[PDB]
Amino acid sequence: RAYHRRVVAQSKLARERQQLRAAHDMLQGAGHESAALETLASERDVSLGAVERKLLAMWPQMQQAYSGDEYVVKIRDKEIRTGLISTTLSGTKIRKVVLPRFEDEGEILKWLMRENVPGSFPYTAGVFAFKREGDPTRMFAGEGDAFRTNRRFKLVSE
Amino acid sequence: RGPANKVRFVTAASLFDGHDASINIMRRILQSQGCEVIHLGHNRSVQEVVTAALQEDVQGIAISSYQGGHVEYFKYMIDLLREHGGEHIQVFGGGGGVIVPDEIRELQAYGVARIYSPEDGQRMGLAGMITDMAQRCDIDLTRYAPTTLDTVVAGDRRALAQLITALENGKADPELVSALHAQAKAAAVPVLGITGTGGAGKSSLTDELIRRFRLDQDDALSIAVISIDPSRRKSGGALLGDRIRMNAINHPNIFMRSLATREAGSEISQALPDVIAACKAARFDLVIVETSGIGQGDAAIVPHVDLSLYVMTPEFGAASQLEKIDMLDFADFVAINKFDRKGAQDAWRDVAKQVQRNREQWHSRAEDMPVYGTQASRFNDDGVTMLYQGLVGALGARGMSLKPGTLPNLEGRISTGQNVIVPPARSRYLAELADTVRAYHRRVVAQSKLARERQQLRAAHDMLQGAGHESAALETLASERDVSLGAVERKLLAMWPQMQQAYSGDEYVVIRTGLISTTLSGTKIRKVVLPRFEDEGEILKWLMRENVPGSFPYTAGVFAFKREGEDPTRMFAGEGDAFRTNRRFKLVSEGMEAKRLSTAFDSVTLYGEDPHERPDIYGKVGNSGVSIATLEDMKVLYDGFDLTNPSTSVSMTINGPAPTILAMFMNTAIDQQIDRFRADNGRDPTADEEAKIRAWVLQNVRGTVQADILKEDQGQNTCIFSTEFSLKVMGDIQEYFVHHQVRNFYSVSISGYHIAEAGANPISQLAFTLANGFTYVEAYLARGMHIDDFAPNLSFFFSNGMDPEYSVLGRVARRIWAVTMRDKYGANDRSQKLKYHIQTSGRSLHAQEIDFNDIRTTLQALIAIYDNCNSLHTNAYDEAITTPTAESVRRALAIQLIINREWGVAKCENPNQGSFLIEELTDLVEEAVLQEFERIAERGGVLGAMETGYQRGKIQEESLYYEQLKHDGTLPIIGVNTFRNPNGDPTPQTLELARSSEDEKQSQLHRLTEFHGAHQADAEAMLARLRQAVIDNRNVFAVLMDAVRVCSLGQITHALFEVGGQYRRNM
Amino acid sequence: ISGYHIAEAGANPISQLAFTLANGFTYVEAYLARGMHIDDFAPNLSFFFSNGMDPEYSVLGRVARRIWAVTMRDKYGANDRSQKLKYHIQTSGRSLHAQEIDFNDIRTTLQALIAIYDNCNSLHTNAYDITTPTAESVRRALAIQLIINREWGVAKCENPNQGSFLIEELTDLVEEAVLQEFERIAERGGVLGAMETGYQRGKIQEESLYYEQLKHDGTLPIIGVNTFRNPNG
Ligand code: B12
Ligand SMILES: Nc1nc2c(ncn2[C@@H]2O[C@H](COP(=O)(O)OP(=O)(O)O)[C@@H](O)[C@H]2O)c(=O)[nH]1
Ligand SMILES: C[C@H]1O[C@@H](n2cnc3c(N)ncnc32)[C@H](O)[C@@H]1O
Ligand SMILES: [Mg+2]
Ligand SMILES: [Mg+2]
Repeated sequence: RAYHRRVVAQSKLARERQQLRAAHDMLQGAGHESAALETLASERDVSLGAVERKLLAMWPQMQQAYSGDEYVVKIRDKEIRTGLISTTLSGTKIRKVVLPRFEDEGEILKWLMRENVPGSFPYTAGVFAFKREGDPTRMFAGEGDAFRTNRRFKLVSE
Repeated sequence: RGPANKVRFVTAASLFDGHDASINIMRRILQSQGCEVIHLGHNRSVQEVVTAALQEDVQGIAISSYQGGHVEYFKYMIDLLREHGGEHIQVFGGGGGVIVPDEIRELQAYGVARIYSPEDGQRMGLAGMITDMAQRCDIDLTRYAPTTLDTVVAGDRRALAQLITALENGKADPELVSALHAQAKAAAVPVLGITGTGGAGKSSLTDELIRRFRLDQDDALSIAVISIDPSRRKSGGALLGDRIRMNAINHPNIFMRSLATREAGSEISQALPDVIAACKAARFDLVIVETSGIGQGDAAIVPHVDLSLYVMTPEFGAASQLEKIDMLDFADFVAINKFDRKGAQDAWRDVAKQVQRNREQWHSRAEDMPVYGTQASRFNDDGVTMLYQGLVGALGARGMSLKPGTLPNLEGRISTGQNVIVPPARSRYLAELADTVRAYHRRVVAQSKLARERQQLRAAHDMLQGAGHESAALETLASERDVSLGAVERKLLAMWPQMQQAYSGDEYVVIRTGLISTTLSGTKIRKVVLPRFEDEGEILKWLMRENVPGSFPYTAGVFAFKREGEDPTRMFAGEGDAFRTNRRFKLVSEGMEAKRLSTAFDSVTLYGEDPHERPDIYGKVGNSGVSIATLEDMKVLYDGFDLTNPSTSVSMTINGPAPTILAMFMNTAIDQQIDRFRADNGRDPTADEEAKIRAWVLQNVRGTVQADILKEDQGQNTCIFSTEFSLKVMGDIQEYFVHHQVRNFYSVSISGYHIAEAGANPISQLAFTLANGFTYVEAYLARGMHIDDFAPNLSFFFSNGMDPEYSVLGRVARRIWAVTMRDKYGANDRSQKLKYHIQTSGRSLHAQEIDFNDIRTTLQALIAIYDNCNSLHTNAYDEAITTPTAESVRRALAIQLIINREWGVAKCENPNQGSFLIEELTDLVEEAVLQEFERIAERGGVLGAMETGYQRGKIQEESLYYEQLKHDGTLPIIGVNTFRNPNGDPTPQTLELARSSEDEKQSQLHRLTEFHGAHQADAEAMLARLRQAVIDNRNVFAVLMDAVRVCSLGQITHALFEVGGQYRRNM
Repeated sequence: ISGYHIAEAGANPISQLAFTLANGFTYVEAYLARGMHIDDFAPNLSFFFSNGMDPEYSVLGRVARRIWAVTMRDKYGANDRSQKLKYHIQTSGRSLHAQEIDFNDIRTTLQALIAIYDNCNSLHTNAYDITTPTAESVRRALAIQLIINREWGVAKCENPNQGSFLIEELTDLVEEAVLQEFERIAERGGVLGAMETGYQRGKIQEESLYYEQLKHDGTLPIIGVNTFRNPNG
């Protein structure tokens, strides 16, 4: 419950911060220069947590990742590429992971904190980035004495 | 490197069968492997196919039979072949799961070469079957050819057909050839040549001209037709597609042979003078020759014929082009066909003046030149008759005895067909619709940006005042955007908080509706879940693109909440006679307060024919649907069902004879209330009382009739009359509906299910269907009906498959309709609401591992209900093999019951909304559809595309692409191309089948002859009135409302044939 | 940590999820009190749930994943590998009925679907059968997964649940419902303290009776059982 209370609060901050800097750019576009707005904005940069501030910061970089036809991520000294696209008989590109199209940074942060993409805290949509290809369907066997159960094991797992 | 000999095939679909999807992909492989294929299209009787194969002298016959009655059909064919010198011709067949293993062994034992099961297709592959089929027919037919002319001259038409195969292959003896030409010279018979540009209408005009010859001379003329089509030297074989257009050649005095050019360039067979001479010697009264699509500077037909006819369309570009056309210099007659096209009038004046110049007849009038404006697509066109009158006079002088005609010896050169379905002014209507939608979305973006900025400003304004430093400069920019926002958009955001309070409580006050369903855990599941956005930009964007169910643009559904008792379930039904089906109705609608019936008719009724004793027909009676032939049958069908009851709706799936069937239904509904009155008062109603009853029934009667003819040409192939005539009568029905305020019945179910099952992917299905629907709209607008008068009578029908796009198919169709109907056509709320029926994909189910089909049918049923459909049909597990059994229909009916009652997520009515995947897919599909609108629009609209066969072309392409993959493996199908059974048997034991009883067939025959005897006096009189209704161009349906009381289905259909014409197949 | 038997015994999805997470957290507290480090036993803990027809089952997995991840991070300060709750889902066998055994494949399909949608780690599918697990019966069960994973279109997307207004609202509701049940167990002396009183056993028994009641009552429709029965038997 404490975690959720924070999501609400940090979202309100992230929202207000955007709304201020948005109005600041719109005032300068008309001629009026009021830096009083910027003072309230910078005031909320500190109010936002360290973790939350970096979440919104990596959001545009996050979008570019899940946009292409592949997903490049370098582990160790090499790399691990994963396909993002499966194409239908109609020729439609079905992305493996579909990202939101919010403009409100309040909604972005709220979504990133409550339901991030699969493979990211709090792992609501899954603990792994992408599903395994291929299967851990175990081979179950157990009847009679140890001899009979063994043979079944050896037979099935041949 | 094709076959050893010249291998020829005749391909077709069985009598009253529309299933061409199978046979079409076979004639494609046949053609590619190097076989000449004489394709006859769908709906062909044994008498037709055999006559064709015998005149073409082919080695093989390929038939698809999916309607059942295939055992009787093929037996008849085998018998008829042996009787008339075609025993050496091999017959191949296929019907998927319909033809069970036992029937295959029986038919193959009878004489059939090979019938392929779905399991055969899996083992052998698509190419494997055709390779096997071709290698069998790889035989030299020249051995059966006559060595002397004795047989041919005597009148033997089979010997003639074989002598041609000898002459064409150059295996005829030189002394025989010269002897043939010698007698051909003394024969002195006229040879009419018909040439012209590709697709101008050479075949269609030829057929019509022949019909004129038959009507004028009482079929006293023996006509020989030699049609030539270009052969692609790459493959080896060709697609001889001229015979498919010929409807008037079915008669003993008519003979037709299809020749391939067998050269990449020349538009004539290298043996054409030999073939012509062969026909001359066979004592034919006239020989007609059609060339292939020739260039402008081609005229190779001239030296081989006695008279030449150049066929063209009004589209030839500049008038200066006519000086380049070599054929205008030699042609004795010029036919400007397709005179219904734009610019036909001016086209005639250019060609007339050009022919006048070429002949140097300055002392003659340009209007007197032998240039004719014809419209072969139009039944009994006066233009074509004018051309015929000219040809007769010319053939008369050239030594051809003929009786004084019985036709209207009219005057003029130009057709007077002034009918138009869609005015050329509105030609790009589909393109305009695409713009309308895209324009709407552009506004959503703009208004959202404004609504967002407006909020951001006033938000910052309140935050500045909270700190002290105030700047009213912000408010000036805010108020600036209050005006920028539209009136409609401003009120949308204004009502948002009030909207939230409505869907928040336990009830919805308007009338009260419950919002909450509580789970076993005690969780409140709201019927409609609203978004929790803070950004007013997102709120407006959502309110404009996907409002709650029951609000524009009705993306999430046209109604606020789903029906309380009346579930969307509506099960397709029909088997045996009207009595048996009436039991199946009671079975499906058992335990349901709301009676939602769905009727399927047998192939004989679907083609407007009465049941008859001939094995062609008899075997199909009562199979694959209920056999309905008279009004008395229709009455029995719905006995016990109050049709005028508010909670009872009947959906009858019928296309070609739809107006006739509809009249039967209406009469049934009316007669029910007359009977109900007669019981509640113990007396017949007075003439005034009956008038009130009859009028009331028409207003309140609730149901649906499919009748979509635009999809018949494209998809289902149930169009029997001419395409234009069907659309004419379809409008008559809607006009009748408006006059009598029939506001509860859907005059047409604009469908795509059939287009989809033919092979079309979800995008194609949705696009084509919406396009067809919009075509009807444009058609009725040009016809002078208020948009709010017929738009609420339009029902839709779609198919749900496994493809991702099917998940959002319905919601896309709802938005495209709502937006266009509002912005473009300016219709009211009731019109903007697209209501549709969804049926699970039948082609997605298989004959192998039939238990798996329930899994697929479940998933398809789920996304249908999620996406808030209005009506749902569920397919049985034995879908591939038979019509649903009693046990089979319950498993199908349970799928809906389980999802609707047991399934948890389903307790919410908008579960799709919000989903990132759904919203993205919705946007993608929508735009994909719009782009397809534009493709059709640049082909002249839906009608213009159908003229080219664009839809049929694309559907068949997609069907092949799918099928190539299903056998391939690239597209996994569990239990079919992967995860096969270790046993290897698809339904190993004997499954129960839904066929019709012998007694049931004899019942229908006896009921019919009894009905006929009852109205024997008024029968001929009524039919005469019906034809006069078409001639005098009155309302056809209005007469049908009386006709179905004294006439049978077949009687009416054949009567209309004499005055409405027959459908011309389109490959 | 399993909860298959708890649900199969009659517990509704909220009770099942709550009790199971509670049991899991009990093991954590138990291991910690032996002076052990959290990152040494947490990543290995596996979970085992049941999927039925109830609405809550649709978001059962995602709720279990968040409650674990948040608590393991904030409360116990464990690492990334520990915050990841992996679980196996097996379709509800209780919902499978003797009458009209062909209908069970329909229910098992729907249950298998929401399991895969909600990105489970392991799935077992129940047969349509009563009798012994025939090799034919196990193929129909095994085909359900194959069809959804290979043929089904929506399944080509790995997060189709995300964004859905219904899913997000249900996720929030279930989560809080579980938290409240934590508090009920906590004021009974924890999981062990409750077991001493037979609280869990008591509540499972009550819910089982309530279900079995509405079923007989005709209030909870079961196709082929209390409604749409076999016309012959
Ligand atoms: C697609 C389809 C349609 C489409 C047709 C589209 C078209 N333009 O062809 C539509 C939706 C229009 C349709 C309508 C109807 N249909 Co339908 N349709 C089907 C369906 C789903 C598949 C048939 C198909 O096209 N298969 C694709 C082919 C390529 O594959 P296959 O059949 O497995 O064939 C393989 C081999 O056998 C081989 N083979 C097959 N034919 C041939 C031919 C040759 C020459 C060769 C060499 C090989 C060969 O090739 C394939 C290799 O893999 C079937 C059910 C099913 N799944 O079998 C019902 C089905 C055939 N239809 C049926 C019915 C009843 C109808 C209707 C009459 C319903 C009604 N009362 O209105 C209508 C009217 C049809 C008409 N107008 O005449 C019933 C038949 C009942 C019976 N005979 O006992 C079926 C079985 C469905 C059912 N269970 O009720 N239909
Ligand atoms: N609009 C229009 N179409 C026609 C007319 N006559 C024939 N057609 C169509 O044109 C197409 C080709 O006809 P076809 O006879 O095969 O021409 P051919 O290939 O040159 O012999 C078909 O779709 C016909 O229905 C006509 O008078 N008007
Ligand atoms: C064309 C589609 O129509 C359906 N269909 C055809 N005939 C019947 C019938 N008598 N009963 C039920 N469904 C039928 C099948 O689902 C098929 O795939
Ligand atoms: Mg032609
Ligand atoms: Mg031609």
